[PDB]
Amino acid sequence: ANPLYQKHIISINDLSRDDLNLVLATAAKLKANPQPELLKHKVIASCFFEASTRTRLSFETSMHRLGASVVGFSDSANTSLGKKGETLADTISVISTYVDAIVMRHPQEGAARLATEFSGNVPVLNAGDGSNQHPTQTLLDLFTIQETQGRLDNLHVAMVGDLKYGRTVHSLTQALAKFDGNRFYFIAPDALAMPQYILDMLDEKGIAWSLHSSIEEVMAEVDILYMTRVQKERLDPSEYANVKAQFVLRASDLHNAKANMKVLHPLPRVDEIATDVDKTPHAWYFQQAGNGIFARQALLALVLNRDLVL
Amino acid sequence: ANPLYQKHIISINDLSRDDLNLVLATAAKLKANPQPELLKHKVIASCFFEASTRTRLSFETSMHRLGASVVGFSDSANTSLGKKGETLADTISVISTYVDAIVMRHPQEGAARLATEFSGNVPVLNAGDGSNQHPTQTLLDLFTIQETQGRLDNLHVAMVGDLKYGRTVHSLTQALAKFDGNRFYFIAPDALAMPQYILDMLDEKGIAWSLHSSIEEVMAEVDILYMTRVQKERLDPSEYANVKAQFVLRASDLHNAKANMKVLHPLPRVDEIATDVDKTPHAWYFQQAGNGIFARQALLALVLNRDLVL
Amino acid sequence: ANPLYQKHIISINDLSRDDLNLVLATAAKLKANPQPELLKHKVIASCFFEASTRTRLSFETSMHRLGASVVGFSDSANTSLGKKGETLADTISVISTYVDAIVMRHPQEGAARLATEFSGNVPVLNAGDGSNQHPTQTLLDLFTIQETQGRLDNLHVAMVGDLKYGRTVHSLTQALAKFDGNRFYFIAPDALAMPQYILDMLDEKGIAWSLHSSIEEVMAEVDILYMTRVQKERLDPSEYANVKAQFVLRASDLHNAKANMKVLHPLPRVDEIATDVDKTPHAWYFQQAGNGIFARQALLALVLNRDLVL
Amino acid sequence: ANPLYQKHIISINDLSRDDLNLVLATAAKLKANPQPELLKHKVIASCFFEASTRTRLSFETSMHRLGASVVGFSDSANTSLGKKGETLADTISVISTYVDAIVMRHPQEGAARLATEFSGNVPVLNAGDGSNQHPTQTLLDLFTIQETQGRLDNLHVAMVGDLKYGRTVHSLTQALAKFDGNRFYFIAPDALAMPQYILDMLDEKGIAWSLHSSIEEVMAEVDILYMTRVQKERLDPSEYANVKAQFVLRASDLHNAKANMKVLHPLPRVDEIATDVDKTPHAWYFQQAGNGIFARQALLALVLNRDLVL
Amino acid sequence: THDNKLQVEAIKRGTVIDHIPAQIGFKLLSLFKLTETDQRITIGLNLPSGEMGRKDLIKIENTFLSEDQVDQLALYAPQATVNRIDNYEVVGKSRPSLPERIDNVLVCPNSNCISHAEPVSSSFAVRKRANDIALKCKYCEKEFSHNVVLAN
Amino acid sequence: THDNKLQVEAIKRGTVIDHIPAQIGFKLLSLFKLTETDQRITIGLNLPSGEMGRKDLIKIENTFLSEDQVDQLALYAPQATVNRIDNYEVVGKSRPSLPERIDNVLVCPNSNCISHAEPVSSSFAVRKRANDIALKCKYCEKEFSHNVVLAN
Ligand SMILES: Nc1ccn([C@@H]2O[C@H](COP(=O)(O)OP(=O)(O)OP(=O)(O)O)[C@@H](O)[C@H]2O)c(=O)n1
Ligand SMILES: Nc1ccn([C@@H]2O[C@H](COP(=O)(O)OP(=O)(O)OP(=O)(O)O)[C@@H](O)[C@H]2O)c(=O)n1
Ligand SMILES: [Zn+2]
Ligand SMILES: [Zn+2]
Repeated sequence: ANPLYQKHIISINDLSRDDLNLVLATAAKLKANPQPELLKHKVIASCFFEASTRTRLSFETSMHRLGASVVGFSDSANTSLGKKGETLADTISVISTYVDAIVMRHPQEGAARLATEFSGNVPVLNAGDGSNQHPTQTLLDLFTIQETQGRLDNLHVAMVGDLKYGRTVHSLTQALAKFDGNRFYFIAPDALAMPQYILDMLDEKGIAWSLHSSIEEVMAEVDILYMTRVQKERLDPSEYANVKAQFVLRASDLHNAKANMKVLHPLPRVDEIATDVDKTPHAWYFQQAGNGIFARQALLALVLNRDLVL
Repeated sequence: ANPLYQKHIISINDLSRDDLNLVLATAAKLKANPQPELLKHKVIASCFFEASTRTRLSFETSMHRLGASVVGFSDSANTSLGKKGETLADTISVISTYVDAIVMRHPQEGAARLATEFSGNVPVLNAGDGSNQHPTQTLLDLFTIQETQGRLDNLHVAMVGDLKYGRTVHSLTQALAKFDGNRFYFIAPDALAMPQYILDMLDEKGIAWSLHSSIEEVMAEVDILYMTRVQKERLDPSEYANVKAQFVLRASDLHNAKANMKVLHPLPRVDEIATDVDKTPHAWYFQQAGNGIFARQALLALVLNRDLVL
Repeated sequence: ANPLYQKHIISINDLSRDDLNLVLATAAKLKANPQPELLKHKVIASCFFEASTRTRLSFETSMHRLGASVVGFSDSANTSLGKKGETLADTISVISTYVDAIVMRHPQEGAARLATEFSGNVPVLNAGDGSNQHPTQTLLDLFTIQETQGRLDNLHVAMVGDLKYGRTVHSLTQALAKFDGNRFYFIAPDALAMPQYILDMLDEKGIAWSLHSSIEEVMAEVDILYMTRVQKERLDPSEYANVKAQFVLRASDLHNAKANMKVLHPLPRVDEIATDVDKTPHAWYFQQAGNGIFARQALLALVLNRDLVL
Repeated sequence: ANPLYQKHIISINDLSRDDLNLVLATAAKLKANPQPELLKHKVIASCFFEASTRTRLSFETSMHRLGASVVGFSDSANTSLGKKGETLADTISVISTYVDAIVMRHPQEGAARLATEFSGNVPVLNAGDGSNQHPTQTLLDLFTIQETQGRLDNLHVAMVGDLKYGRTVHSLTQALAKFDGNRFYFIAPDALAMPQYILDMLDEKGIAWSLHSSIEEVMAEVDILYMTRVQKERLDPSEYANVKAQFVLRASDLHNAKANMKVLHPLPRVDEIATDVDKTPHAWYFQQAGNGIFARQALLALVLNRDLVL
Repeated sequence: THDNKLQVEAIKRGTVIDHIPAQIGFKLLSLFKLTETDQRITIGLNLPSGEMGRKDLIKIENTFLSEDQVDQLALYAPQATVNRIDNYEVVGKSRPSLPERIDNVLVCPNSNCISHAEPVSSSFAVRKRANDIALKCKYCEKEFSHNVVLAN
Repeated sequence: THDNKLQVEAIKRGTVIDHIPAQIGFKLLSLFKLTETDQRITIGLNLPSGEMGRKDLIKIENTFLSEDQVDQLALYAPQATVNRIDNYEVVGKSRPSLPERIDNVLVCPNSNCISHAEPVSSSFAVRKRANDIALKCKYCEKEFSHNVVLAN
């Protein structure tokens, strides 16, 4: 069987460079040649203990594009299985007797890894677990970087915003760090700086990274400008006002950008990317979101289809 | 057509011994030889006026495993059809013009029987109606008892917990009472004793039953130990504390159990079955939940497929 | 100083027969001779961690009738002094440095008792603590009995409704059990019977009590017919209907009642006392409530003034 | 008339060193000699647009201790005077035609200041306006320091916890900076450091301050150890755990504390001060709260009476 | 009970909790924080006793128990024997009497009791009755059978 | 075997943990349930080591410890020695080696971790950082100084 067959997909740290490449190559193939009956007769649980309309829809569309059936639920403002009474363990124990795989998002860190210990032969894909992992968002980001840059090595990548709390920029960093020669530029307010452990990780791998006050300092040499939402509640309103300028993008900030540079944002943008950036050839946040279906399809295909007939 | 073709499934009391057997035999067959296209092109309404994630998912998975399409809704915290304005009668009248069958759960007793009077040729399966019936839970319980005991006659069955209010133990009792030689052991706190009408029913049928303070009094001779959740809100916190011990299970309580004895629980357990019971060969509450899909599939198959080609 | 000066009022089990007579004697005096300035300059905290409009208005009115100022709050979906985090101990250590006395109602048993351990020299008066005590309701009930019957000894007292869960009837039974020759009639569905611990207490003191199916059986001899509210939310709709019928009081039932007989009810009533009873000379539930004012004034005066020149 | 007669009390930046001494001198007098009738016939509005039980009870008690009547409200999920539509300006123009003074707390910065522009001749006292000011908390803190230390000059003051977001420590630092020879010790996680603007203010006046990793480093010399609550809701659960450890105060840490040393905390505490500290002679947080009564009485008396024959 | 195999040396001043019904020893040491001291301690877990099969034994030095601290062992090691010792001599020997009040160690069964979330010590009035001990919580005033309170 | 000038005890077969630091003995019997075993266990606390002054010491009868179980002892009591004693003669003196995985006894400090309300065993990743061993939770993948984890 393929390397990911029947495997859980919990953390980017459990995925190798080869794994990442296998998912992206598979995703490229499905995008090019769709296979609407591949998972015909499979039944997938779309379990959003924590609601996330954008992520849930993306994932369910990928299930359907492969022809699988879907059962599930969103926001567990209570739920009689996995929060108010029953342990998550029992919820999965029950759910694993009904479906072929479980896609789940939860507000607590480690939720997906815990499910894995009670799902038996049923694979669990992590759609987000507190401030820990969000594997499929990173696969969609990398596939998006690889497709528009031709590669995932020797790239100049700028990350902007809340580098402190964004689980998404933490994973993208780790994933890009499994490749070679990537150079990182971290632009964030001091109160939201990229964590020391991420920086230390990079130092051991001998990867280059620097800190900058604003986008313009590096705009002329970046291949990917990855923007993140700065959660307004994090900061004090006045603090937020005194610092947001350094972390928002307008099209006039793009005069230096390389013709190949793409702007990504896991969305929602709104406070960080002005809508005038939308029409430029650099805006790629919507195409990025679109790529989520090909990355998510790849993943379901690989984990559920023994011999992936690519 | 088969005996249940196009029939409503409202109460265990409307189901004969033969009916119960026909469902279980059908369920055994589908478990053994799946038929993913059996209800291809059927469209089923999964109407949970009262939310119940575990029960809804079980049921929808069964619809998909037979290949039917599903439309529906959960928790009617309002709903513009069936609670705040429109009568349930009008809601069903409308819904019966769209689907091939209606699976419904409602907080009021008699809801499913009422729907039956407005659904025309559209079959209605009761997924739970207040403290009245829960037919499919009982079919899943019996299929589970029959499969692990080889039969549904001459069995020693213990029921524990809230025998007073548990609609589920009331139905299982009635169903098991349609078979012969079953012996019942009722273990519950006096404030939650098995109702007199159930006891009277049993007396007329000449079925043997006794009351006990705790599990150990009968542990060495039971084939099925059916545990139920004692709703904490029912009792006064101190009252609950003074009596719960007599109604909870730990693995050390299993030293006497017959090798063939299985512990069932319609779930959630949590306050009544310790997790050390999980690893014993007696724990069968998760396999029981898993059997819900085969019993529910059987039922949809029988009611929607004229000639059930078993 | 009087025996109740600077004492906490937490439980009926802490009050002696003389304490009770002292409170009722002070009540009759304040009722006959108001001292609207007795507590001028005293500030009292009306802390209803558990909202209770009828009890709070009664208690606050009593405070004002003696000339004291009041500060406080109700419920905790609005309050920011314990809603999630700060201990009740800290809330009391703070409040007791502001006020001269604390009146409090709380959802957990023992909260008033815990408060006395942190209020230093500030008296704590329990306006109800979960299912444990409600001493001022008992004092008002006893003031009403003494006032309409002229004694608390040798009375025929019937208690109707939910005797199992009513903290009010348990308390009144304990209080009356401190006097002599009282006889009790308990009329309640078996599901809501007066608890064995109360019956034990009674047997132990040689106090006669007996159960009866209807008020009819005791009417000719009753001095006080004390009706309680049936906690429906605890029962089954069908159950509550099946028995409520024999614990509802109608004007026609007072046919053979003694001239001195009084109907009491801590309120609110609804399905236990028909409105037609209101016009008879026996209805004394609203007079009972008006007496909470004199009972609570007495308790405040006794606790805050050394000697009452009443 | 006294210098604070008919003046608004909105910000510590508006009060001079003499203003502060005047308020604390009046506080000691009212504490030693109560004037329970000073404000009889005055009606004061206790407007908590933002609910705050501890502050409101404190302020209302002070009002009553001087003999004034009170009217008001809390929160705005109940209130119908601004919940959605009417401006704060109109709400004040109305209320100021009813009362003699307005005490108000509001979620937006500047609300008290805006109120003075619409209250005509009615004094506005700020009980807190978002993250800006909380002047009476500062006055109570200063009264407590002056009272336990006998001065406000030449003190060693340590501040611990969240110095970044606590409006209370910013204010106290500004107030103390109006006196001479005070020295500050700031102990806080780098993520919650005392803001540069406060440090600038200090350097500018030649006031010494220094950062320290633990209380241990300053204990021998501290006169006032002022602990703040850590706004956890702002941090990451993992983050808050990782540092909270070094900003929690235990009874054993007071080992080498000076005899005059006092521990303050605006409250509520929870994870910053262990209960074992409560019994030591240094715990003065509950005494600090009781002083809010004298500080707030002083402020009301000064603002509403021309000359205090105190 | 002696041991003709390997006897643990005596000591001058201290206490000896003998007849500890094995698998109750360590518990006694936990519940009552007996190891939170610097004094010399010597434990004996699961040992030979002709008058009950097996038994634990705790020895604490330069430490004594009032008749009450000894009564606190009642519910756990009722047939124990506390031995007061000095100048190597068993100068004192008391047995656990059922106390009228048990504090700090029990946990109220009532999940709605105020004692659980608060900085207070549990406290129960002890009352003996045929077949069990009735324990009444100081806070919630509910009374429970000791089998429920001690209930693990 | 524990002699000075009087009565001394010893075990036939079983293991023997020696030289446990100050009041870590009780904690080790706590965490690792060294007394759950109903064998002849014997403990010494605050004992007079001389070659230190004080220390704790344990000993289990009819029980043996793998070089593995002997590793979990490194965080609370680094230097020591467990001893297998078959035939009254210690046939083995090993040492607790810092392990890679610490299970069941630690509590993850992250309050949002899924490990708290669930039927799982804690699990961390051991990794010393210039003396300040870092612990990484298997579930939430967060890492804390061992000082924070052990604090609770
Ligand atoms: N200096 C001493 C003196 C006495 N003990 C212990 O105190 C208990 C006293 O036992 P003993 O006086 O001989 O009476 P018993 O025969 O044990 O009968 P009982 O167990 O009921 O006391 C024994 O554990 C003994 O070892 C001790 O350890 N050190
Ligand atoms: N049957 C036995 C034999 C030995 N021991 C214990 O084994 C421990 C260690 O003794 P040993 O290593 O043989 O000699 P040591 O002097 O302890 O070596 P070291 O200086 O390293 O401790 C001692 O507590 C001894 O009492 C025991 O409890 N039972
Ligand atoms: Zn209690
Ligand atoms: Zn964790």
